[PDB]
Amino acid sequence: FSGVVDIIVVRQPDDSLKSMPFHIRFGNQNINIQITVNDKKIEDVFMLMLPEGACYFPELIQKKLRPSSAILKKFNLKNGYNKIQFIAESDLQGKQLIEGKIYLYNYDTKLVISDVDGTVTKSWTHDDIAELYTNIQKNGYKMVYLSSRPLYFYNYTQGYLKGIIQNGFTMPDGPILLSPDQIISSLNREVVYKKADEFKGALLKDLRRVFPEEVNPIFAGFGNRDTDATACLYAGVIIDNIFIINEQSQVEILGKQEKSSYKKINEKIQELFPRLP
Ligand SMILES: [Mg+2]
Repeated sequence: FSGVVDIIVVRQPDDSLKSMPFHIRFGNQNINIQITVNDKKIEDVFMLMLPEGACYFPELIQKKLRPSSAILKKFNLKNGYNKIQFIAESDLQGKQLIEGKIYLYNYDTKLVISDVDGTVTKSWTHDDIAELYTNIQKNGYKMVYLSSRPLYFYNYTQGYLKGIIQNGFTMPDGPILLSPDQIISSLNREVVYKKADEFKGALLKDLRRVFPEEVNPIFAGFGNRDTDATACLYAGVIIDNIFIINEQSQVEILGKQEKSSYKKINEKIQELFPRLP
């Protein structure tokens, strides 16, 4: 794998910045990486590389997947999509450059979660999903996709999402997350295990904990197995706002205990997903 897993950054109420782990990979003390954010070079900030390609911010030394507020403020990020590039510099190999996405959310931002395998793809796309997510994002929510696929296919799944077209409605753009069992290096290897096998929940509670706990960021989730429902309950999502789709393609509104469909849900869009202030 050679790329960036999408980076999410949240501005806290006191205008500080907190972030999820950075997952940068190239595929060794000589090499030092530099960062370009929105075509601007970020001064005085660099990352280092471990033997297995895992990259980190060396912080005085602790090797950190999550940079501090001071590092992230230098990024000069803007709300929404931001383009960030990582340039591997070495005497032996010159410049090797990779590109990725970094997202800046406000602390009062509300997120909606989607699984891809079985939820966006038939157990091959479900027929009304793009209109549903477009209408959800239009009301002021943010779509956040979630994947448990191997790291090798990370760029394919994200590219697959953009090419999806359904009656002129395209999926709204948002970061794609990975269960930590897919992202394993010696830096994060020991923590991924205190998290047992509940990887999907651990990632969502981790994403929830990037926000202040005086607020509930994760509004609702979309899934296709019991694990998707379990994860959203654990992450601060009510059973009312949890929808799992079966192989026969019926969206089960879990809290209301009725079967529905993406087109039906889209019909009652405002009552299920109210327009935010
Ligand atoms: Mg699934």
